[PDB]
Amino acid sequence: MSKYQSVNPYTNEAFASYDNPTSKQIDEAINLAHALYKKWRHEEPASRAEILHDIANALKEHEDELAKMMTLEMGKLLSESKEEVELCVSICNYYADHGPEMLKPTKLNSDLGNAYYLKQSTGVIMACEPWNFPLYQVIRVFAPNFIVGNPILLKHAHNVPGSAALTAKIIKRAGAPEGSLINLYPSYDQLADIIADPRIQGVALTGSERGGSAVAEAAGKNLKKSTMELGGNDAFIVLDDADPQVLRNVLNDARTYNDGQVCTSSKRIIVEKSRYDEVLHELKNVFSNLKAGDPLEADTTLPPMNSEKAKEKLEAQVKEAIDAGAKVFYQYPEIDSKGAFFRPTILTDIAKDNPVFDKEVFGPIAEVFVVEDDNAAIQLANDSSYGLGSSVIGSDIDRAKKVSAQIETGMTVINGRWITSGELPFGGIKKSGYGRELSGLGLMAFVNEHLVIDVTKNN
Amino acid sequence: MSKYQSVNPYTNEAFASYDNPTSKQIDEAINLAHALYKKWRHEEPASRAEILHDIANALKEHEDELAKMMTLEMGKLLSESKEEVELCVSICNYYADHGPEMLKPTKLNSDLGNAYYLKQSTGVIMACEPWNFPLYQVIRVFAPNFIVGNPILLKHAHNVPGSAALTAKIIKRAGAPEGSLINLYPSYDQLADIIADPRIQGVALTGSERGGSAVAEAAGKNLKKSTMELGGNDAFIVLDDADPQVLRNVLNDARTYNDGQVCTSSKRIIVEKSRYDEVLHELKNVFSNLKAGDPLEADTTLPPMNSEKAKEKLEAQVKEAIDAGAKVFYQYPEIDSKGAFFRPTILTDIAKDNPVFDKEVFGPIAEVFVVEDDNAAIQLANDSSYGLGSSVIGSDIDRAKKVSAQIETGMTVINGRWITSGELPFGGIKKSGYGRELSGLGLMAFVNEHLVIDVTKNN
Repeated sequence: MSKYQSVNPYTNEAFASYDNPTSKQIDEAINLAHALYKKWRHEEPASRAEILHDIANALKEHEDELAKMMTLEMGKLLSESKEEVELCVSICNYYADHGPEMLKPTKLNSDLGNAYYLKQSTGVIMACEPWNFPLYQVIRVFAPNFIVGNPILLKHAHNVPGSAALTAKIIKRAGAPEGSLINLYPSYDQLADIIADPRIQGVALTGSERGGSAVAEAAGKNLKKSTMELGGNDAFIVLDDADPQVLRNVLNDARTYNDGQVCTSSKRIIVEKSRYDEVLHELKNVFSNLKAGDPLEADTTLPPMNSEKAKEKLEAQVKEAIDAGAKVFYQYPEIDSKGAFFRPTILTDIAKDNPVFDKEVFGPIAEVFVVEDDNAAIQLANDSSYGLGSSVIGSDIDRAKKVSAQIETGMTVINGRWITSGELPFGGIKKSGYGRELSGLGLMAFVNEHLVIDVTKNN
Repeated sequence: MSKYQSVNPYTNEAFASYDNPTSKQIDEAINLAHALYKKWRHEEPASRAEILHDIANALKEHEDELAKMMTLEMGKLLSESKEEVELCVSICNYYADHGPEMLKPTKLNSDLGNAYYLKQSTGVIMACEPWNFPLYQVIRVFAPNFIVGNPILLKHAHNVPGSAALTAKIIKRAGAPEGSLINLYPSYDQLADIIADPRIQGVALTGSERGGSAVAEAAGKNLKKSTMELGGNDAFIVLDDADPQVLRNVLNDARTYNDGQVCTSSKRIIVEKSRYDEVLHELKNVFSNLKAGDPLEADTTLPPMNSEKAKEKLEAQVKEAIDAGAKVFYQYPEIDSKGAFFRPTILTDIAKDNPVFDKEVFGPIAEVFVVEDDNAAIQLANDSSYGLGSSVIGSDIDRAKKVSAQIETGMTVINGRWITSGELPFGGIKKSGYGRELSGLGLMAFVNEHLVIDVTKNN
């Protein structure tokens, strides 16, 4: 029945299962959230800023508990889980400190009358999030919308129900009124019904193309505004003038952070010929020195994939890639464990007709391509159905900026791998989705820009 | 087969029919538009500003021809058709003069590195427009996107194929490269297929809830960003301190402009008790003095509805409303004509349980409600599934601004009826849709805010 279950990927053992709610429980949740939305309409955003700061403090206070729950449910290295909490504390403080200020009415220049638009709330938002960054994905949507005054109903990934519940509890106890963030374990059908309720006025999703399509289709059918933060197959472009040290530092985790289970992981490493062998050698150095083990242990640098099912899907993708012509430049040694460990692998010679060429590969799989010049790098970078993030490594900044501009993608980091922060917009184009989260753009995602114009003079 | 046909609502006679394109013609159009999108990526927005100004001039040059075609296809008073052309000339000049400037890169304040985001094009946009403002609906989307560099494929309403073709021709001949705006007569199935093509990266629609749902559902399924400009059932709030003269001037066309076939028509006139009888009297004065006739003739002030089918649907809505309890305070005399004329009517006593209470009525039908005070006005105004525009008539501006803020809608005009201009955002909430057209917001609808951050310092 319910697919919501906590299964430790390191021991491959389940430790908790959760049921789908009843129709009554769902209605009660929507009722509470909608009631809160109405109440918030009469309370300034600044009035919630203090509470958001307290939430930031509560997250810090529960950092080790939150990190452990994450690591237990989806295998992330504890160190990375803690970094995620720190990032979330920062995001909460960011919106607590800058949100209300960015919601002040905006004056419009018009000779038609005295005009301006207010930035108002819209209603309850149905947030659907993935298992890869269980806290950050939630906070990315919660923080700004809490300030705006949009209550959130959360449907988290089926495999992080414990982290989802814990997050919601901490936030409520920190001071967020009941209804601010309600965690629910709905079936796909229940989710569809919730989206069809008139009290729901926004749909935000981060996840897979498959899940995205279904949810976005439902939002559309019901004419609800939506934001889609999907996967990516980011081009990591290494120019011939890349600084050897910068390149080395970045390759340390450009593809292996969170075991490569990152939408902005540097999946397609595009190297200009003179640096091809150099990049391959460095990747092999990085990969070969990883250490598999309990993600809760400090010496572990290679965690298991989030689930045995995820490991198996990856094995299938890689096999299909190899059977189509991809070559194995390197593969980590066999790992003796009942855990969902996948061996870091470096693939080369992936042709345009290879099934994996335009497919997002979630896992520790470096995909290296060799190109002749800048134009070829850009052409290959854009020969993609995706467009989330990207990177350009080169010492000549002017050159790097010029190349960056030509990449059809939502974000580009010069001399660094993926990055995220409260002040920076996050989002993509094409199959990677639409809309932006974080920064002022994400803050306005579900805001009603209410135009008010006094035209008394002309009537 | 094809539903695309020109039928004069005044004579109720068809004068032209158009076929759906072949698969080959559709592919050729998408190919041309996509090719143009790629070429434009290397040409600054300013390079298209001159052409947009020339387009503005061409529209002015063809004003009488364009106005006549509109009036012949959907019955609008020629004077209103000309006003629409003037509005479009203004919008084109607006984006030609302010578009490129609003597309300059935006610097972001971050200690993480030197950050900024570019405002880039995204691709071909599938624009679906309605018959009520045949030129304005097209220009509203074309102007800003032309500057941005997003080619447009247009699917106009089945009943304005001649106006659609003429508009596209004038724009091309004015200087817009082939592919900038291609008019097509696709069937619903062909439309769905176009939306599923990877070269299409945005879907913009203005029209009905029915059409919107289907198109928005398809956009979602295909994960394409979309904007929905749907109907409204705007609250026209008359406060007890409304200036008698302002009120009179505004009621002259608050409900009868374009025969009430306006999404922002003042459909729900909510009057505080002390001014109830006054408003009813004025509406009767306005309605009774209208003159039915050929919309091409200067003395005609009451045009026919856009189609016989539209007239019949309205008769059915009104009958249902009356059979449920709505009362006829006034009804224009019978009109002897084979044309699609509907008699202006004033309805009162529409209860919450009346089928028409929360239904958009396109036509010359004033719906008057009486309320006790400001709170009751706001409560009734928000007791709606819609939220496009609104109006608040009152001499005390501070009071009017306070009431305006409490209305759950996208725009509110103080002491005036609906308004639109290049610098003003147009859009709603709830069933009225999402996203905004015109102003800087509409300009960014299908823009890729491409974040670029140089983090060399930290690596």
